Formats: sequence, structure tokens, C-alpha cells
Amino acid sequence: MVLYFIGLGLYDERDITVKGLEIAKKCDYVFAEFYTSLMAGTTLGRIQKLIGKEIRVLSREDVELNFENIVLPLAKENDVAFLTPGDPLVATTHAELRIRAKRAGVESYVIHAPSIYSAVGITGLHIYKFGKSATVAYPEGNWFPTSYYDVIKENAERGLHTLLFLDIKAEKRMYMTANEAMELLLKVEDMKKGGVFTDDTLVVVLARAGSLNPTIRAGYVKDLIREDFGDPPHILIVPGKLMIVEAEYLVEIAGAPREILRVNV
Amino acid sequence: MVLYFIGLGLYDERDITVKGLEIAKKCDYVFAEFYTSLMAGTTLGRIQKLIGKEIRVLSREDVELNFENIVLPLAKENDVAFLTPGDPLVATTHAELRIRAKRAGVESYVIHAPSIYSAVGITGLHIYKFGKSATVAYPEGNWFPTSYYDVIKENAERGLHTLLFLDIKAEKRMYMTANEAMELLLKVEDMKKGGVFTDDTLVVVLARAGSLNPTIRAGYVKDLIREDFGDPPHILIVPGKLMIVEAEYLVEIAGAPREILRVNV
Ligand SMILES: Nc1ncnc2c1ncn2[C@@H]1O[C@H](CSCC[C@H](N)C(=O)O)[C@@H](O)[C@H]1O
Repeated sequence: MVLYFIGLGLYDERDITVKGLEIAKKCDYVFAEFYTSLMAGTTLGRIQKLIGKEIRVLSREDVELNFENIVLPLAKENDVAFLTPGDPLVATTHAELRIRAKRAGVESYVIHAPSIYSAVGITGLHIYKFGKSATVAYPEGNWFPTSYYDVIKENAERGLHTLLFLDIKAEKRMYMTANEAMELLLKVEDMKKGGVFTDDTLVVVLARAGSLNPTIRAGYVKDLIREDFGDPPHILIVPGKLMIVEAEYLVEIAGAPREILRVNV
Repeated sequence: MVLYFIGLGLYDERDITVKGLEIAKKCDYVFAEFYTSLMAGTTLGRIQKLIGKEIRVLSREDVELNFENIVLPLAKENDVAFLTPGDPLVATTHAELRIRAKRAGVESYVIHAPSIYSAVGITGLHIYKFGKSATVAYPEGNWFPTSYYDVIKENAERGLHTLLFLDIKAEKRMYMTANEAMELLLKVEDMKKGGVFTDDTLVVVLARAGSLNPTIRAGYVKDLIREDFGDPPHILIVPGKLMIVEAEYLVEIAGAPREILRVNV
């Protein structure tokens, strides 16, 4: 009678930790959700084969609205697992589900997995230098989210990097590309004119982290906004003040313009 | 011709990903470094038995200085694995190793694993709300670092949470406890008088992240400074402004005082 939150990792079924796999193999029921992120290198069938269990996929509504009516009842009499892409508690609201579990008298444990939040280290940007993070959300009809613009501005004033999670509408198979994110940001810039995100802004794009051959690119918006970074998922980063070692890596590994090596002090 | 940077994860030998383990098992040579961080819940022997390959441990100098003299020459003609605690490249110096590999004409790939940066999500605090991060280091001789104090100040001023890594005597396997960190912070507060860290400051302690039985506690410094949080490692977090779900999680899961529920959003 327990509930395991288990992360599946960044890209494919092998991104789960050994700990996660062995525990999942011992569970009576295995649930999962694939709406918080996209695992571009695998399929539900491959994950099921690896774990050797049939997986019950839940929709956002199943979870947010009925987690305690679908999953918790079973966890009271069986060992249950709830799988999620990346790390289960990063850039999701699944942490709140641990409260529902507790109040239902169900013990829960968390098994971590690689997350895009730390995988950004592969960009060469100092991870301790990132400030507040935000999500570039899809406009919805007349509704046009812009709060993430203010996040970049706040971090930039402090010389900190900004990690921009890109939106995803799994049920509509909508996965925001770094290009779309840049386009939206430029539109927000035209509205706010804060001089935060322009054609001359240096950005970093990381696509399909977790794969052996992810796309890591750095350059000015005007040059990357029309570049093909490959299939999603994508994350966008707006660096703050670059240190020489960060610039060196972006140039050597991400093909950034050599001119960024000449940092401004 | 290939060099694999493989992360070992948070706590023990099972924290490596399936992908990382399977790749390591296929390598001709396997190196490991335990000077940037440590695997508190395991030993070199257990990691070695899990992979089934002999593992050669490298010192700080072996890597920082002679990486190209020890590892790269072998990577030129063989498949080589370089194991590191946590997630590869989260450690700042590791990024340049990829450049050295490139310079030496050796291909390198990164196999991610869980890192504290993403694992702190288990504290129930929103990952988006974390600001700049810092490390609390042992004062030694005529060196008493205090910059981490200013990081907290700047983050808190913006309502952001502050992730504080605690110092470690890598070679000696000696860890700074959350208790010692609180002591130091209270001392820095005395010589800073910024009202940033006091007996009434709410803090969160995360012990042994990655283990199946981590300790997660939250409360005011005055009440937690002398509490036993169990074996290391310990991570300290100074929350900024909480929203109600973060507060509820801390109360329900971390045993925080009900007082914190009067959030200030
Ligand atoms: N492997 C990956 N590569 C690049 N971006 C990724 C990624 N994983 C997810 N993302 C980005 O982040 C969004 C999901 S946010 C939730 C992520 C997950 N909990 C984790 O720990 O990784 C996606 O819409 C995408 O923009």
C-alpha cells in the first residue's frame, strides 16, 4: 500500500534510473501521464516492454480532477507507480498530489530522473547563474500570456540567465518550438518596448536533451529564429551576463558567433 | 574515438540511468571522479560491481589538469566512460572538458542523471521560483566567504527561493550539516545586519535526496538549528514568498508550523 512517483527521464525509456525501473517492475499497478512533457525518443509500448507492465495513461483532467478517485484507491491495497516524463516534480504541479496521498493515508515516495532543469548544464552556461524561470505559453484565442517577458527582464537586470520552458498541448499534439517562442517574445517586445528581447538578443536553444545527439545552438534571434533545430521538445534560454568560459563553450560546442568571446566587463 | 560523460545521480549506485549503465558496460575503460561531489549512499565497490567493469578513480588534479593525459589518449582509440556524481556538466569545470575532447579530436556524449538542482522539487517549492543559487563554504584560516548571504538577500528581495549547496571535504568524505550552515548564516547576519537570515527565518532542509527515505523538514531557524536531520548530504533552502500550495506541502510533508499558511501572495 504505497505510491511511487517515478520520473522516466528526458528522451527515451532508458532515461529512467535503475532505481526507478526496478521499483516499477515490482508494482501491482502502473499509471502514467504524458501531458507535462514530450519524450521524443520512445513510445508507450517501449516503456511498457521495459517495465514489463501494462501502463494506464491518465489525462490532465484524470489527474488534476480525479487522482484521488483513480489512483489513490488502488494504492491503499497495492503498490502503485505513477510515471511522468523527466522528473515528476519539476515544472509540474504533481507535488500537490503528495498531499492528496498523505490525506488519503497513503505513503508516497519519489524516484527522481534526469530533468531538463539540470540538463541545461550541457549548454555550458553556469547552472547556479540561472535566475527565476518561466514558461512561454501559447496564446488562446484573445488570451495572450506575457508574464514570462517580465521574468527575463528581472533576471537580465541582475545578469542572470533565464530558462524558458516552452508550452505543450499534448491532447492537441502541440509542441512549441524555439522558433515559435522567439516569435511570441518579439511580439511581446513590440508591445512592452522594454528592450528585453530583440533581433540582436543572444539566445541559446537546446532540443531533445537526453538523446545522444541533441541540438545545441547559440546566436542572435535574427539568425536563429528561422533555423531548424529538429523535432521537439525544445527549450529556450536567454543568457544574462556571459563569463568567458561560458562564451568559449557556446562558441566551441554550440557554434555561437566568435564575437561573443569578447565579453563586456 | 568516443568519450561518454555519464552521471551517477543523487545518492546510491542505482541512481544512474539505464542508458548510462548500459553504455558504461560497453566501454573499454571506465573512469570516475569523486572530488566535485560524493555518492553518500554507496561505495566505489558497489558501483563497480553494478557495472561489472573495473573503475579507475581520478583525483581533482588528474582531471582538472591532466584529463587530456589520462582519459583522452584512451578515448582516441577506445570507448571510454567518465562517471561523475549527479548530472554531468552541472559542475562548472566539466564543461571545459568537452572542449578539450573536441580539441583532441575525440567525440563526446553526455548521459544525464538526476541532480540536486531538479531534485529539490521534492521540497514542494515551485522550481520556477528558485533564483540564483550558491554554496555555503567552511570558513578557513583568513578566508571567510559570505557571498552566499548576498545571493539570499537578492533572491528574497524578489520573492524567490534560494538553493544553498553545503560544503564538503570531498577527499575526506566530510559533509557540512544543515545545522552548521545555519550557524554560519547567523554569523554572517551579525556582520551584515541586513536582516536576511535570523532566528525567525523560515528554512527548508532536504537530507539524502535520492534515497527512498530522505528527510524533508521546514521551520524557523530557531527551532531547526539544533534538530537532527539524519546522515548527509544536507541541502539548505531559504524560501522567498510562498503560494498556498507550497506552504501546504511544507506543513503536510515537511512538518512546517501552521503559521506559514498565512502566505503573502
Ligand atoms: N528532453 C528535453 N529537451 C528539450 N526540452 C525539453 C526536454 N524535456 C522537456 N523539455 C521542455 O520542457 C517542457 C516540459 S516541462 C516539465 C519537464 C519535466 N518535469 C522535467 O523534469 O524535464 C517541454 O514543453 C519542453 O519545452
